[PDB]
Amino acid sequence: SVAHGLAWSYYIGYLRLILPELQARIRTYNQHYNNLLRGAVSQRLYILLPLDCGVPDNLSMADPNIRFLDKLPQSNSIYELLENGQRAGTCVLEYATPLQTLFAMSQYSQAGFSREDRLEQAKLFCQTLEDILADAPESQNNCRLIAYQESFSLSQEVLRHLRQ
Amino acid sequence: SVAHGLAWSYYIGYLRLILPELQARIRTYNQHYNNLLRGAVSQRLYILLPLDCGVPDNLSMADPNIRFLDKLPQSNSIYELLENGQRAGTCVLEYATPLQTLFAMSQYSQAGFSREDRLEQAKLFCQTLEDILADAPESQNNCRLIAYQEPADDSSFSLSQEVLRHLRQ
Ligand SMILES: CC(C)(C)c1ccc(N2C(=O)c3cc(F)ccc3[C@H](CC(=O)O)[C@H]2c2ccc3c(c2)OCCO3)cc1Cl
Ligand SMILES: CC(C)(C)c1ccc(N2C(=O)c3cc(F)ccc3[C@H](CC(=O)O)[C@H]2c2ccc3c(c2)OCCO3)cc1Cl
Ligand SMILES: [Ca+2]
Ligand SMILES: [Ca+2]
Repeated sequence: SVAHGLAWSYYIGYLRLILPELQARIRTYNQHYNNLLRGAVSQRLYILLPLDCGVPDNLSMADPNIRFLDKLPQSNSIYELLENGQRAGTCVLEYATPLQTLFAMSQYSQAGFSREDRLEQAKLFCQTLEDILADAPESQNNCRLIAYQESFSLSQEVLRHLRQ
Repeated sequence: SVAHGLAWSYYIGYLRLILPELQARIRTYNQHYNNLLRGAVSQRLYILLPLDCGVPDNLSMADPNIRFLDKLPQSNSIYELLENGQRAGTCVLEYATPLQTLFAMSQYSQAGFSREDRLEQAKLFCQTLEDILADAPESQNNCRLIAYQEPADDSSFSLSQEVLRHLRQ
């Protein structure tokens, strides 16, 4: 099961290191860099987990209601989320980039990995990641996993989690 | 088994992309960017796979007989290898950095991952990675995996000697 190792790496080699000082980085942005009125960036890292493992080049080509806003200071990006043609939220948003391995494996004949195998691994990755973060010290209330399957709205998917 | 996913990621996300173009990068370097009165860099990517999963940050401090030379142009580094205090070879050398996950996990109480669990996973990583590269198109004659278990006795192993043995083959 390839997902097991991907989810551990994602956590241990990345989340474990960026999550402890994430809220301070958002706090600096809100207080000193934010030129947006009433639009404060949310306190959590929103992680996009598409079950089809399709990670685009840039986030905005996937949805026109997701617009790049700034780089989070001190590798992370801030986006504005549109609802009804208006800014409905602002957050630090990204893809769980280890999903690229599952998509690349499904695209390599010698891996013997079908689309059905990919979907199962994608789901397994999400569940293993949920279990790791649940027992993780630095991941108490600063991380949000947005798992989804696909006119679909990626912005409406993020906004529901933001409202939570 | 954490190793299965690490080995696939290492290959599909990295090796598959750098190996096809590697020999041309070394050729250009040797012809246009290398110092005249010095050794030509070897044509393969030498990958260090320590079974204890200890990746050293700065490779030049793991062994004093391994000295940084230059960056390969167009993320890869060139090193000189010393034998008896003299330059015995030059190559593009690196660690299989996904091994860092196995070491970090062994250092995290909540992972329930022992040293014995880590050794088994490093073994499976090497085993999987070898099988992948064996059937892989882009791995022509441009990649060598250097797997090594450091023996209890410090006097019976040298990292530079380990690399030079592969370089000579
Ligand atoms: C489709 C392309 C563009 C080829 C791609 C992109 C990224 C990745 N990566 C991963 O999937 C990956 C997987 C992990 F479990 C941990 C970290 C990464 C990282 C995640 C990241 O960089 O955001 C990465 C990866 C995969 C293999 C590597 C590596 C990095 O760095 C050098 C060693 O091998 C893989 C592919 Cl197939
Ligand atoms: C000990 C420290 C320093 C904390 C460490 C260092 C590297 C890594 N990485 C990996 O182990 C890793 C594992 C993979 F399967 C593929 C690619 C990577 C890459 C390999 C590389 O960068 O050379 C990486 C990794 C691991 C998780 C990631 C990521 C990158 O990029 C962003 C997404 O999550 C992990 C740790 Cl624990
Ligand atoms: Ca010893
Ligand atoms: Ca010693």
